[PDB]
Amino acid sequence: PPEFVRREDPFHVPPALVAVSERGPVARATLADPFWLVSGYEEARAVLSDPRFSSDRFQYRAGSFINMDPPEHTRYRKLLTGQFTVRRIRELGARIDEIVAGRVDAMLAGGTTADLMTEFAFPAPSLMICELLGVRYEDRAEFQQRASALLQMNAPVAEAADALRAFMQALVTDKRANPAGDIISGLIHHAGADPALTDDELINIANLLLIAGYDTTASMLGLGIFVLLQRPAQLATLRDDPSRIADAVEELLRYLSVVNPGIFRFAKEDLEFAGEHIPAGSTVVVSVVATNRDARHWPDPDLDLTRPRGPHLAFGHGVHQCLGQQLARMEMQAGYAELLRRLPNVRLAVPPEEVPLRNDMLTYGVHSLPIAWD
Ligand SMILES: CO[C@H]1/C=C/O[C@@]2(C)Oc3c(C)c(O)c4c(O)c(cc(OC(=O)CO)c4c3C2=O)NC(=O)/C(C)=C/C=C/[C@H](C)[C@H](O)[C@@H](C)[C@@H](O)[C@@H](C)[C@H](OC(C)=O)[C@@H]1C
Ligand code: HEM
Repeated sequence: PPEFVRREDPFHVPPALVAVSERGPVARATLADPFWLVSGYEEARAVLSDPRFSSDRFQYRAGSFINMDPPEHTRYRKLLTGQFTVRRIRELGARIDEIVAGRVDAMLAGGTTADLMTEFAFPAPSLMICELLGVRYEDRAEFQQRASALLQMNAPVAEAADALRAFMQALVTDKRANPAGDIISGLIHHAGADPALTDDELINIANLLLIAGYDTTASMLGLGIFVLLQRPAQLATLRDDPSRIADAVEELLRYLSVVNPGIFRFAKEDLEFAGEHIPAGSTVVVSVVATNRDARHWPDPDLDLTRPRGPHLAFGHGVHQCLGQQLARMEMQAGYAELLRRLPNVRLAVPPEEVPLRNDMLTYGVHSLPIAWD
């Protein structure tokens, strides 16, 4: 229902979500059939930690643990979390530091303008996923090609883009043959899997890591700059007080809420949660944007990079919180800092209302971002 998915601009919650949120923190709406929308922050964490609710749309390839419930979800997640070791995070963070520098090095070498999405926001997230999956330098062109084949937009799998699946097929075979330090190697060689992951499981996880971390991280990075460019006092705070970068990124996650139209749950059971009667199989969707703006939790919900960090729902809650949230944070922290610091007097190169937003996409963001500097 488009009125729930559409965002006119990023500084307001959609009027229809605001209408529903007025009825209740959890409130029925009509699809097509009634589903519920959660706009309350405590209510959201409550549905997300609640086990009467499923991530399986159909029940009430494989290895795709984001639509799985524990026990089965928990087996893969724990394999995935275990390979997210300190040694990985440290190396990936240094890679990430290198990545954001090369893209800015390339923007500055190019002239005084760029489209931010082309030259920084899609490329930085993309290259980090390369490092994560152990994609070699000579294969990144091929890799960057096959995965900007999302138009417009979102898809599992690729129905049966095998081209991407085919690339991942070769990579895994490669990894079994020659084990490096990447996430695919560890799962195969060092995650202690019993039973051992199959090629299909391994392919399906690799795509999910790209899919899950790529649009979201790129939409965050582009939209965050776009918002800073319209809110010059905020931009200065981040650019001028560089030690406050950890708090700023946490604010953009909460204010921008790129996950649109929200996190999805289904009721395994007939249930009553917060006074509502919910038949089995009914969609429950947590609106990330509305909830991160709950006035009961945040008296002032407007954007403040001055604000000290607290929890928000941009990365989900409970058993499925982004596996990638620490990598996304390092890239968002590294990437916003490098642009504001290295691009003098950065500004939009076209008027703000001319900028193209993604309202025909699941993940909220910007299509193009023309910018200038000096
Ligand atoms: C967006 O609608 C999804 C959301 C389902 O619920 C969960 C919590 O699980 C889930 C799963 C298992 C996915 O496999 C998934 C995928 O691939 C994408 C995006 C998801 O949403 C997010 O998590 C945001 O971070 C998501 C899942 C999810 O949230 N990637 C895609 O490329 C994509 C296009 C998903 C949705 C597609 C269509 C909108 C869908 O066909 C429509 C029928 C929707 O109305 C939903 C019913 C949708 O269908 C499914 C099973 O994909 C589903 C509920
Ligand atoms: C700002 C950046 C990001 C945002 C806003 C974001 C948001 C989310 C959210 C809300 C979920 C929960 C969805 C659900 O509960 O159904 C999620 C799950 C996930 N994210 Fe992200 N994410 C980001 C970056 C990344 C990155 C960089 C990765 C890198 C691999 C990634 C991988 C995943 C995975 C694997 C899951 C599934 C976790 C599970 O089901 O166990 N994400 N993300």
